[PDB]
Amino acid sequence: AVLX
Amino acid sequence: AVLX
Amino acid sequence: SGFRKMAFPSGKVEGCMVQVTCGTTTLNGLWLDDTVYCPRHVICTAEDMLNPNYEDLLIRKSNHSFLVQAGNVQLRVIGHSMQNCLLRLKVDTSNPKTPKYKFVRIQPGQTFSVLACYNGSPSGVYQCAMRPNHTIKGSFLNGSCGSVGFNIDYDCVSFCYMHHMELPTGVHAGTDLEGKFYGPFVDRQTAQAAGTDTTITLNVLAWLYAAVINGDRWFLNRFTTTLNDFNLVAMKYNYEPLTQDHVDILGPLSAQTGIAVLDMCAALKELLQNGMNGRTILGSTILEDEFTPFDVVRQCS
Amino acid sequence: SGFRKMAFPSGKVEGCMVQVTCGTTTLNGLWLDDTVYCPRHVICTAEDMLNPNYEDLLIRKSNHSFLVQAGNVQLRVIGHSMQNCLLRLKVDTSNPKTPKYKFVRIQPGQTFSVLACYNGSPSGVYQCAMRPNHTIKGSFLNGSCGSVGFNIDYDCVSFCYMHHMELPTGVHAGTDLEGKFYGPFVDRQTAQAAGTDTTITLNVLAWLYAAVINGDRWFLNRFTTTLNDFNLVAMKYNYEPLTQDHVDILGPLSAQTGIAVLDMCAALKELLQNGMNGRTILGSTILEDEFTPFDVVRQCSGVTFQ
Repeated sequence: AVLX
Repeated sequence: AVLX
Repeated sequence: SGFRKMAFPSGKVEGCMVQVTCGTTTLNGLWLDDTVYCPRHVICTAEDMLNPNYEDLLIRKSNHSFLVQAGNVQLRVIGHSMQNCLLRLKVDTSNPKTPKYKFVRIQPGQTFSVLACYNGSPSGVYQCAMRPNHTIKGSFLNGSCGSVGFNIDYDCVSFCYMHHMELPTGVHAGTDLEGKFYGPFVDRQTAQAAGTDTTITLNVLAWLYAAVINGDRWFLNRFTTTLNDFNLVAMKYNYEPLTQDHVDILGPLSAQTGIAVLDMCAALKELLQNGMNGRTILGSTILEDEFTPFDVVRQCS
Repeated sequence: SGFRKMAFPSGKVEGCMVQVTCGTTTLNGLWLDDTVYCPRHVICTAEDMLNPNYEDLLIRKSNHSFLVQAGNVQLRVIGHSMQNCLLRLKVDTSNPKTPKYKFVRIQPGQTFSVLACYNGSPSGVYQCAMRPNHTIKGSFLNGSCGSVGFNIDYDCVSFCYMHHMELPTGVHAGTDLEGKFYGPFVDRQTAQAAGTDTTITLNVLAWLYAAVINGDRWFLNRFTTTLNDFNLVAMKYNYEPLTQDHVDILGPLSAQTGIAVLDMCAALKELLQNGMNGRTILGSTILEDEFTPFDVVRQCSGVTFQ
């Protein structure tokens, strides 16, 4: 997942 | 046409 | 990532929305500083609407037969005048919510956000494009007139549209904020029809680039085309002819993706000739044309 | 006439958007009265991402370390705590643009409007639906975390979503306004992926009603079907199973049009099996699934907001  |  | 039909935030415009009534007719107006702008047809009778003479209708009206309302609150009209197809009503107090703004006239193919309003109150916001034939495929009901279209740059609202009417194929027509109609249309209930429309080629290409920026590379091919051979094809398909100017515009997106414009054009030719084969691009199963190159750049980054 | 997917006017939420910054990390916060809500992973830096001990990282945080900006105005932070996956920052100023509001947790299939924001600055608004797999198919770039999703009812804003992260398929996940994630995801840069997804049958049906209300009705037929028989065909086409609850929620639309839900299901059955055959519905060539029954009423009924 990519924290945005 | 229909004035809206 | 991801790509949506995205509208500008509508707040700056919401704070300008007012209601305008003449006798039995009520529609929306736009309140900037000390002036309210609205469709002049607010003054027409059930009769008037077929063959109205607006100079003649306007001279019979007083500052005071205009009922202007900000929500529940009446704004005193101290002056009225016609500018092309709009009325300008000077009221006796200023709108402190007036944003930085300008009035612009857009070219067909460009997009803008519409704040659909009824009785001076906002319903929703959506994004659309001025069709090549000067109409908009809007979402309007009776009393939506006076609702406006706009783009935003920073803190500056650029107003480009005010809604005036609906045509027989259920698409919509209107003016810039100087009151000049987009297209050949006139504000009267005569038989009017939208003219032929075309697919906005430049936008379809931009939306193909969007998709590449987002890992949707399946439609690409090994080929390139010439501008001419592209046009000989696309035009069989109701597509706007593509120019070198339009090619240049796509330069940013061509660089970011390292895909030649004429190469993307070759891909477009394939898709038009061969179809999608059940496949989809950025979620869609049809080619989308209501995203400008600018829209793609701002949204994809 | 005409049917567009539409977002709610965004002004009420725009006035609530602020910028939150912890060292090198900036993202968005929602300022309601004297509280700013934001994704807790704001207290990270480019490494604390893999596996943070939030309870522990928050310990070493001071009030002065949170830089809160509303337009050209820095808000003095005077308190902070964690609530699930959100930070709650107390500031010395109650937001003067605070609207009437509430926090709600929406159900799968339901829709809301998203105000995409960056550096505290609202950039765009669009409508989307909470997918059956508890993700949203949004449009978001770096620095968009903290952006919120919402509905408006009358003059009241129901906040239902705050953005946290993007999964590998480029879809998005986030929490409600209590900091609780939708779906099984957690706020760390671990390997996670969205589950398989289905078409929102309830919404397709709703949209079909909208089509009929708008005079688009070539697809109707003289037959009906059982619920079970519908679900057998529906699920072959990867539609959510239709339930009796869903049938009842379509109640008002079925009344307005006098078309029984099961009668509409037969029409949808035939549509899935036979395709469209070149024709269109509300201008579309596909079956739209991000309009809810409520969206349909509100639009066809011309509802506005004060």
